[PDB]
Amino acid sequence: MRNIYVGNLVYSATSEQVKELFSQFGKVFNVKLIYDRETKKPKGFGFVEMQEESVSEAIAKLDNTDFMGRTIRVTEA
Repeated sequence: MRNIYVGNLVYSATSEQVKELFSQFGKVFNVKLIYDRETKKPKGFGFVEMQEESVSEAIAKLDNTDFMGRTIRVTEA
């Protein structure tokens, strides 16, 4: 069970939207996010806990550039 690190997360980009599907294709065990550290709002980055099988490709085809929840700057924690 590795840990994934994704940044460039907005109030409601897609991270919290994909977490629902990530369980059907990735079966995420633990998924959380951070806050602005001032307004208690989601803005900065997030986290994801998954096995050591989906994490390999999870960032492979995902991480690259900044899009509308299509790639984002993700990487192994």
